[PDB]
Order: sequence, then structure tokens, then C-alpha cells
Amino acid sequence: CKMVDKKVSCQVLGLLQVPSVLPPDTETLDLSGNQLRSILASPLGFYTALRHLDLSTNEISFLQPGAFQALTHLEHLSLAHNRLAMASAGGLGPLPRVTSLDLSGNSLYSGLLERLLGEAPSLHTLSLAENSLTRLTRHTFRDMPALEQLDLHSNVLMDIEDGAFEGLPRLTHLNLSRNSLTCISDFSLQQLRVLDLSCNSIEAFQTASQPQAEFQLTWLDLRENKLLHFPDLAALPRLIYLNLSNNLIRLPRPLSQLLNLDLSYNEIELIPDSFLEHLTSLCFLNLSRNCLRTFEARRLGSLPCLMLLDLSHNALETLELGARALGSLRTLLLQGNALRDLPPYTFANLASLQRLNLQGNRVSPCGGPDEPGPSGCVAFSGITSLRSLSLVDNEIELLRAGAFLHTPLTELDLSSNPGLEVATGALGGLEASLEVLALQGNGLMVLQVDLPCFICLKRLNLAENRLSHLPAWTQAVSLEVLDLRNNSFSLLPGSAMGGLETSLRRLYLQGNPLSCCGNGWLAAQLHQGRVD
Amino acid sequence: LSTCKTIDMELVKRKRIEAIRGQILSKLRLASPPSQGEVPPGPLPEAVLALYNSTRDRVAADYYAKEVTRVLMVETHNEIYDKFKQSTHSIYMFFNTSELREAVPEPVLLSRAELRLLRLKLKVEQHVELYQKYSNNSWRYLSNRLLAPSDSPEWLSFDVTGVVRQWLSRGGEIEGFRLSAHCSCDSRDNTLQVDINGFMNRPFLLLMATPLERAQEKNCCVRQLYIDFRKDLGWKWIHEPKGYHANFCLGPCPYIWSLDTQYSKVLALYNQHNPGASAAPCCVPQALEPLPIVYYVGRKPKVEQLSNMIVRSCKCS
Amino acid sequence: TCKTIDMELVKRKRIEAIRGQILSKLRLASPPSQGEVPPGPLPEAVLALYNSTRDRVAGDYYAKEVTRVLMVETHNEIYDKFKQSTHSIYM
Amino acid sequence: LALYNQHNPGASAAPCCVPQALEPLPIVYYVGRKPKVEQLSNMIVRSCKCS
Amino acid sequence: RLLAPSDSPEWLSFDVTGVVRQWLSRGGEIEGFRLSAHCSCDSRDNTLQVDI
Repeated sequence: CKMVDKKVSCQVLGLLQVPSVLPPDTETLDLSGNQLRSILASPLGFYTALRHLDLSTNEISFLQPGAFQALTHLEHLSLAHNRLAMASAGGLGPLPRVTSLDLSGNSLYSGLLERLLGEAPSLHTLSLAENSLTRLTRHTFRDMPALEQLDLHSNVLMDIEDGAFEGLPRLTHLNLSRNSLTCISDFSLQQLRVLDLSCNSIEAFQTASQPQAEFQLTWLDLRENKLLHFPDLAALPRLIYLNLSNNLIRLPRPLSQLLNLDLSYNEIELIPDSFLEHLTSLCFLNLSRNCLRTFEARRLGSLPCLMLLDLSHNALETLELGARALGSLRTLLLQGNALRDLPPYTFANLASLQRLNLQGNRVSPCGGPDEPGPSGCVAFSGITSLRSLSLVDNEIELLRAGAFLHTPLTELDLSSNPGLEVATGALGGLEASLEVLALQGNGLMVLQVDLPCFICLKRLNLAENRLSHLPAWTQAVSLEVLDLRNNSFSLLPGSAMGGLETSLRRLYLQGNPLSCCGNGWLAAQLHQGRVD
Repeated sequence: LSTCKTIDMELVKRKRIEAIRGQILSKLRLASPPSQGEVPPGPLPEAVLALYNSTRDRVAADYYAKEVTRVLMVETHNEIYDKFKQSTHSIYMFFNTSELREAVPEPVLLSRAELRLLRLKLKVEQHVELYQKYSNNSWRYLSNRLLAPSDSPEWLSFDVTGVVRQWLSRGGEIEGFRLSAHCSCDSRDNTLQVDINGFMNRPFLLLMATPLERAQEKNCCVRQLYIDFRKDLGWKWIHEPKGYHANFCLGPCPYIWSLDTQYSKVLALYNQHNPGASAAPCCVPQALEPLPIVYYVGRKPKVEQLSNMIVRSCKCS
Repeated sequence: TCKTIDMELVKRKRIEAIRGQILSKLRLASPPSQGEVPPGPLPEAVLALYNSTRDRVAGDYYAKEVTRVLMVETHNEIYDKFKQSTHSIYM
Repeated sequence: LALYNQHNPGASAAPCCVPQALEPLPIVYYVGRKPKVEQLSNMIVRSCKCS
Repeated sequence: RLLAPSDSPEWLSFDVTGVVRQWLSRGGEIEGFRLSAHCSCDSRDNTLQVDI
């Protein structure tokens, strides 16, 4: 086996017995991936000073009752991916000082560990994942008052008795993912701080009453279960995380410190008035995919700290966003809905909105304060804090002159808008701020734009269009990438494409009806800078 | 983290009662309970009770996998040809019980055994029946098949599980069947006009038996519930029966997150908690039985059978 | 009604359940090793047996009202044209 | 309406979409060196019902 | 049908829905049935030893 200073890194395969000719001066030993069938006390007790014993991926099935006891300094022991279930008695002797015990994937059984596990007065991280445990009774875990991280995912836990965690007074991180629990009656784990009940089959959740000890839970996960109600969270005043995605929750200051609530893929058909009132100090909210018919955060001072709101794919009809309510909302998502008519200044009242996705909602902007537009419009003009806005798949029949006049946004998308007819000077107040544009698939024919003035423009997207001509370039603008796929251009002038040699790095022509012996300038540009 | 243990059924029973009321009113297409004050008071006609009594009366470990074995019919030149020579009436098919017992060591292992044929004739329609040899001279009846006309060769399947189990236990060395046309007594002359092979795909048995090496109150289970129209529902417009046993299913069927290596015993949880390997098992009834009732409409009494109302077994998904 | 669907989640759960089900029905603690498996295609007898087992072989909500109809008595044309011979009985 | 042929609301209190008809599946797998042909039951789904 | 021996009266029923449907649709003036004893092909006669 490979030998370095106090490390014997045995190779990945080809071993059937523990080597006996190596000296005990080593301190770290590895036996992973070999074909060891059982561990005898004699060759193993020869080594005294060991601090790592990685026995992963073997065929170990029988252990001397006093095999591991003679190792005074054993500080790590991994027995993952073995065959301990076939075992005999005693198993692991009382371990003097072990701070990591790994028994993952040994096909363990309820009542096997209690005859196998011994007292470890310094155990700190226990792992029983990928086993076949089925119950947690009062005698399953005993004599380990230092346990702090218990891993139990991928078991078949279906039932937990009353005091199964009474003998672990200092447990903080617990993990019951991918198990098969079905109900939880109460909660008597004061010091727990990370609880993971994901991917279970839980149907209801509950806590205890008359709290003599303040519960300290902060991280809680309940995704992929079958919860039917929003659990009462007056017994977890320090909760700062929650994940109720893919449940069946229907809604009919206990969370004064909640910080990240996720509530997507549920059945939240409507939002009660008092539900949003107590959820102060929130920063991220996700109501995506929930069937919300309307969002009615009308009360002033509601969600004063909110930084994100996802209302996508809900089939919202209306927004009742009041003024000075969401004073910190920075990112807002509204895609997938069908929003026809809103007050003009719905998005104007927001103080610090930056990104406002409106894909597929069918919301059409209007002219502006002067030269007004049709009724039911939405005013994108007066938002001075916007930076990004996507308006694709909104079927904007007609664009307006000052729809973006006072919105120094650095990114604008308008693709997938068939029959779009763009007014002159529509992108007026964006010349010095707008950096990325997109019009792919509109089907427009002529690009009447103030293109040379878009000094800060970086990339352009005009594919799948019927573009006929473009204003002649007069300088080497900073535009880096240009897209013209599936276009009507068949012969490209060179003088009209003035510059386009320094900054340009990719100018696509693939799929266009270009004809050889008619471009000239294309042959030069293809040679250096961009291909196809 | 004490898991919920006690189950209280009063709310469950109330929900079941309301659901049953809705089901009863829906099945009859009555948006409301029918008019009752119009009925002629007194005893019912004896004919209606006779009809209701007649319609109310009674007349007339497979989850695991089974190893498959096939044994072919012995060639005609052994026992078939001499004493049981094929005639126009019938075709004789015989099997050697030695290799039969070799395939399935013990009779109790057998789960299903069927006998295959390949018919050659296409057009003529014929009605045929299968017998079993019972002694050196006798025959007995097993079943008959009404062959369909076709244009291509087709295989045939007869279920002969019982006779094969009997052969494995008490049978002699050679046993066989008989395939003869269907002779009604009025049919003086009948012949076997269908042609099958062998008389290269001889008929054979397709034995399925569990292998010898593999020889050996909160879950979903039907729960009793007695519903009374007079007391539980307060209905007087149903004259018979006074009440019936509309027992119901209760129990969760938790999903079992599988692994590539699990304990021997825990595999038995799959069989009773997720047999269908669905993505979200649900405790649903498995066997339903109907209920007939006798109720009045206006001036006329009616005897109607409401279907799929009594729950006999509940199975997860 | 509202819905909680994600097709990929259901597909993945179904696939995992299928894995568990196939292992459970065979009562297999762990999948068998393939080290000592002879190479080459299966013996033709095994393939024939698998083909034989694989192929296929030709072998309402709403309540309803019950009514009863008796047969025509033997007093008229029942025994006149079809005597109740020991062979059969007519109705 | 064929989906609701087995609908009995007063038994489960929560109707679920369940398989209605299933078919078996024959497989071939080696136990060490001996080919085995086994037929597993209720493998594929052909139709569904509300119950 | 295979009538098991019995020392008591019993009720037996046959499913004849496919026949009564045709009788209702396009049936004749009077149509009926016939209960007969099984006959083997070996030129054999039988008697109906059942009382109705």
C-alpha cells in the first residue's frame, strides 16, 4: 500500500485481508474499496496510534467484540457500504474518544443497532443514512450526551415513540429526509436548530403547548409532503427559514423573525387579510404555481422588508398593490399570468423595483403623460428605479413614443410579439442607459431605430424576423454581438455596416438566404472576428 | 417529535355519513328526498316484497414473482399412437408426469398452469371442448372453447391448473387430455374440423410456480360502520331495508423510498404499503357489493338496486 | 380544481417505486453479481421459453330499477309442440 | 363517466386516481450462472379510474 | 353448468342479457330457451335428471 509520512493509503481494489507487515508508526489508515470480509482483532490491534480508519466499501460482516476497543486514539471510523446486517454480539466496543461514526448503507435493522452501538462519551456526528431502520423507541439511542448531528435520510422510519431523543440533550442538527413518516403530534426538542423533514409522507404538523423552554428552531424543511394546512408556528419564535413547496396547503406575531418563506406548488386559491400582517421582517416570498386569483396587499406597512416576490404561473387577474406598502420590493415576477387591465400607476408606486418580469400577461403600455393612450393601459414611463423589464409574449399590437421615457433600464426584451409595429422614438429615453435589446421573432419588416445613438448598447437580437434594411453605421459602436438569423437580408452592404471591426465579436448569418459572390465585406469579416 | 398514535373515528364516521347521504341522493338522480306524504299508508303489496326478496337473495400471496417452466407433450409414438389412436371425433394429448414433477418439485408450489395449442385451420367456425383422462378407460369434463374463424394461425390457451396439481400428487406416469368437437344429442354426426400442429410447436404446458428456494391497527384496512336510515339519517321514505352495513376504508399508505440494498424483512412492507408502485398510494376499496332498496315515488312503489355500495376489502392504491 | 403537479417529480417517484417493486417481488436483498455469468447470447431453449411467455394468446354509476317477468305457463302450446322429454326441458 | 364506474365517495372520503387494469411482465435474469425466466405481476398500467 | 348435489331447494341463475337485448330489439313473437343434458361424442345419449 502507498506509504507516506504516517499515512498508509491502500489502493482502491485488489485486497482481501488487512496488511500485517506495515509498522504502527502510521497515524491515518484507509481500506476503502477492497474486499475485506471480516475484521479480526489480532492484525488490527497491532496498530496503536490511529486517528482515521476508513473501512468503506467492503464485505465486512463479522467483528470481534473487542476489535476496536484496543485502539486508544481512534478519532474517526467510517463503515459505510458494508454488510453489518448479516452479523456478532458486542459489535463495537465502548469507544474511548470518537468524534465521527459513519454506518451508512449497511442495511441496518431496528434492534440491531441497540445490540451493536455502544456508549461513546464524545460522539459528535452520527450517520445512519441509507439504512433500513423502521422505529425510534426510547431505547434506540442511549448513552451519548455529546451528539450534535444525526443523519437519518433514506430509512423506512414510520413511527417515533415519545422520548426517543431524551438521551441527546445537545442535539442541534437533525435530518429525516426521504423517510416514510406520516404524522407528527408534538415537538419536545428544545435545542434543535436544523430540522429536515423533506420528501416524507407527512400529512399534518404540530408543536407543543405551554412552553417551559423556548424552542430554538431556525431552519425547517417540509417540502414534498402532503400537508393540508399551514402549521401553527407560535412555538418557534426563532424560525428564519421555511420550505412548504409541493404540499397541498390551502389557507382558510408568531413569525416575527421569519426570513425566507417558500410556499410554491401548493393550492393557495386566495390570501387571507391577517396572514400577511404578522409576517413582518420577511425578505423572500414564493407563491409561484399556487392558483392565486388576485394579490391584495393593500394595507399600508405590509411586508416592509420584502425584497422579492414570485407570483408566477398563478392565473392572477388583478393586482391591488397600494402605495408605500412594499417599500423595499426589488425583484418582482409575474410571468405566466393573464393580466388584462390594471391601474396605470400600479408599478409606479414601488419605491425600489428593479426587475419586473411580465411574460405572457398581455399588458400593453400607453403613450405617457402627454399624448395619452387607450384605457386599461399600464404606465412604464415614470419608474426611475427600474433596471430590467421583460415584455415578451404580450401581443403588443402597437408601441408608443414615450412608453419607456423615464426608465433608465439596462435590459429590455420584446421578442415573441407577432404583428408588433414599433413607433418612431419609442426607445427614446433609453439611449444612454439601455444595454441589451431583443426583438427576435416579432416579424417586423423595417427597423426604424436611433441605432447609432445607442452608445451603451452591447448585444442585439433580431432573429426570425423579416428585416429589410438597417440604418447605415457611421462609427465603431460598442455593440459586441448581433443576431440576424432567419432574416430577409440576402446581400449585405459594407459601407452601411461601418466600423463593426473593433468591438464586434459575433455577427450571426446562419439560416439567411445569403448568396455567394455578392457580399465581399462578409468574406473579410468572416476571416477575423466571427464565424457563421 | 412524538408520532401521532391515537385515531379518533367520530369525525371520520360523520364525514362518511354525509358522503353516503350525498351518494344515495346522487345515484337516484333525486336532487332532494322524494315526496313521501302521498303514499297509501299501510302494508306493502306482497308482489313488491316478493320481487325485493328475490333480488336480495344469493344465487349461483400473488404479489411476488413466479418462475416459469415449459414441458412439451410427449411424441405420438409412445402411448398416444396405439390404444388412444386419433380419430375424427377427438385429438389426444398426453404428458409425461416424470418431467412434470421434475419441473415443479412440490404440488403446493404451483400457482397457474395452462395448456397451449396452435390451430392451423382458418375459415370454418367450430365449437370444441376439452376433457381430462380420469383412468385407463374414462374421461371427465373440464371446459369448452368457442373457436373463432380467422385468416392466420393463432395460439390457444386452456386453464388446467387443478388437473396438473392433482397429477403432481396422485397421478400416474403418463396423463393426458382429449380435445373433441361439441356433440349435442340432436347432432347425430359431428367431427373435429379444426387442424392443429403435431397431428414443431407441439402442445405444451406453461407452468408457473414459486421457486423452491423462495418457498417462504393503523394501516389501510376496512373498518365497520353501520348506517341506519331511521336514526343516523332520519329518513322515512325508504321502506326496506331498515339499514345496511356501509363499512368504510381507513388508513394511510406511506410511500416507501426504495434503495438498491435493503433488509430482508423490510421488503415485506412494499407488499402491504405500495403494491402498485404508484407515486402517491391511496387507500381505496377493492371489492364492492350492491344494495337494493324499496322506495316510493308519488303513488307507485319501486324496487331499485344501487350499485357498488358495500365495501368488502381495502387495498393501498 | 387547483393542482400541485410537476410531471418530472411524479416520473421520478414512479421510477424509484418501480426499482423497489422489482427488487421486492423477487425478494432480493441486493442485485446479483454478474462476474461468473457465461458470455454470449442466451441458450435457444431459454429464448424459446421467454418468447412463449411473452406473446399473447387468444385463450354504470346511476341506480337501476328491477323488474320480474314470469314464463308462459305450460297450459298453452308449451307441451303441445315441445313435450318435456327426458332429453330436455323447454321454457 | 366511464372514469366513475367504481366511484364510492362514502368509503375513502378522498377520491384518488388509481390504476384500473394492469399487465404482467416476463424477465430473464442470471442467478450466478443459471438463466431464470420469471413473470412479475401488476407491472404496467393500461387504464385508470377514480376511486 | 355443473349442478352440485343438494338435499334442499336451491336457486340457479344464468346470464342471458345478450339474448334478451336481441329479443327486445328484433325478437320474434315468442322466443324461449331449452335446458338440456350434456351429450358426449361417443354416440351417447343422456337424460336430464334434474327437477324444476
